[PDB]
Amino acid sequence: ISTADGAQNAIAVVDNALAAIDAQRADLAAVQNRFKNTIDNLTNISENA
Amino acid sequence: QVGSNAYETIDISLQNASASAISSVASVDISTADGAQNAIAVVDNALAAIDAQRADLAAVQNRFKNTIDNLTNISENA
Amino acid sequence: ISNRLSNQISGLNVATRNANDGISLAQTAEGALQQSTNILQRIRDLALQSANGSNSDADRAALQKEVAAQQAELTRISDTTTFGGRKLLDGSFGTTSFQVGSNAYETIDISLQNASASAI
Amino acid sequence: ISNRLSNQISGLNVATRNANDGISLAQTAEGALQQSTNILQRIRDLALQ
Amino acid sequence: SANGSNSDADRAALQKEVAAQQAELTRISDTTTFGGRKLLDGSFGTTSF
Amino acid sequence: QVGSNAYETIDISLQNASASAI
Amino acid sequence: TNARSRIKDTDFAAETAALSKNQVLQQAGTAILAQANQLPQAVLSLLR
Amino acid sequence: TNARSRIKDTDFAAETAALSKNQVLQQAGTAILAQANQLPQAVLSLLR
Amino acid sequence: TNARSRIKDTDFAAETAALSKNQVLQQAGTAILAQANQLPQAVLSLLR
Amino acid sequence: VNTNIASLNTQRNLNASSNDLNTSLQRLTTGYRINSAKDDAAGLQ
Amino acid sequence: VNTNIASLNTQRNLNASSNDLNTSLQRLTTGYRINSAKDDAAGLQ
Repeated sequence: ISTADGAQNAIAVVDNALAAIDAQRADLAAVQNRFKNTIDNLTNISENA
Repeated sequence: QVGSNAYETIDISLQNASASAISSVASVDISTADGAQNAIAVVDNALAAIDAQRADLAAVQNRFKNTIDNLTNISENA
Repeated sequence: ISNRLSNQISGLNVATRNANDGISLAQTAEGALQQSTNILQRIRDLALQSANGSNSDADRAALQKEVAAQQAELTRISDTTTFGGRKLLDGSFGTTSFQVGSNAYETIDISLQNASASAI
Repeated sequence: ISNRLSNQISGLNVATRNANDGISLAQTAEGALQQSTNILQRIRDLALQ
Repeated sequence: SANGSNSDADRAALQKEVAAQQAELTRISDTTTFGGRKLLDGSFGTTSF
Repeated sequence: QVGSNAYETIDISLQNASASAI
Repeated sequence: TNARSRIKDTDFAAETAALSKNQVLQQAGTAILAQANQLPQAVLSLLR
Repeated sequence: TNARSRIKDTDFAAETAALSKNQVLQQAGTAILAQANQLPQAVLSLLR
Repeated sequence: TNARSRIKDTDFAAETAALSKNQVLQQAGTAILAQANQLPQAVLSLLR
Repeated sequence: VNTNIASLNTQRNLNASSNDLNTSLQRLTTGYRINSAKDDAAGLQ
Repeated sequence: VNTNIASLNTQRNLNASSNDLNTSLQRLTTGYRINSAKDDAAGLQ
């Protein structure tokens, strides 16, 4: 950071990359939401079977 | 800086010098009458430059004061 | 019928929340404008000061600088309101439409002022 | 969205504080200049003397 | 790290602070060995549950 | 100026000179 | 000095609110735990 | 000099009233906060 | 200015009463909820 | 009955109450019955 | 609700109040409505 011109650009760095992170976290959102349904569903299948 | 984004800053323009650039206040060496009178002409002009500098500060913390009441209301409602 | 009811209900809970975030958006916008008004209040204060005893305040020059500073504020406040990285009111905001129910095109168009800095 | 909000909020609290220290800076500068003006007032007092 | 724009000389300390946090983004990047084949650092091979 | 609106002012007419014009 | 306070001088008229919030959380999560630790008790007492 | 006072000389016989108003506000908003910070306390103490 | 207050200046000597009423409602409906959420508990605990 | 609680209607009322409460407190802080907010924009204007 | 307190808005107003308060006291000490500070720099000048 130490130079001011790098402080400001630093913010531009972290912002973009943080968006990539929370995209990754949201990828996980879809994945265990997908799981949770999948297992309620699978579980009802193995039930009625 | 007064917000969260880059280059969101208030440039300030402190007078580069006070001692020898207020020609100079230190140049004058009053002792002769003809230098007394011209001395007044020196100090007058330079003093105007000072109180221009002080008034520059007027704009700057007036600018700050608003800016922070405003910023503060933003961070509020956010 | 119930499947349609659950459809309606939980959809409208989400739409409620979208509306609440919208309430907050318009709130933050309101705050920004309140303070624009404090400035403009000061601008009349300074314009009237700038009678100058009609010509006696030579240091209107300082006032001019004061004015310039406040003018720059009406750019900073105009920027800096990035609720979304797509900030409120400066430049070009695109007149968005907050949904408040569960059906399509069931939305509240809002008309934020296109600009604050150079268009007041 | 909230992660972006917390980003904004706490960042702007720090920026508020940076601004407040700036207010103090310009205040101290102002005091120094006030007293420069007392001197210069005296300098006209002495030039006229 | 605006630093009062140049007034915090002890950005140097902040730089050290930054470095420490940067090292954290390596430690958290490592240390997640669910399987000895840890989650997300380096190269994870896009597995299929 | 003595109010808040534009051109709301009191013109004053100080004598242009005192020395050589009295 | 005024600067030194703007640096240090907590606006504790706000931090009081923060304080209550923390005390409040201690209390609440605690009561939640007093409830939570009753769960397994019930589970087994009934399945038996 | 009389001008210099019309510029500087605060008509503090008015600013006293302004002063009281500010002191008054400090007091009032404070007491409001002493009330306000009791709200969340009540909320959780009851829902638990 | 007097007009400006007749517009803005809350007759808070009335709004205090309104204030109490709101605080009061927070309290009351809360206690009602502390009672209300006990209903289903009882229903099943007994039918079982 | 257990599937839900009609008494959540109570909750709704309280939400309204708390909204009013907060606004009142704002008005009591500043002494301005018209908040700087838009509310009653006529008198504000 | 507990996650935060909207009534911190009250706090903000008081900060402004205290600022005004201090400045008034300064003006009451010296008798100078224009502080030696920059404020109202025109009349100061």
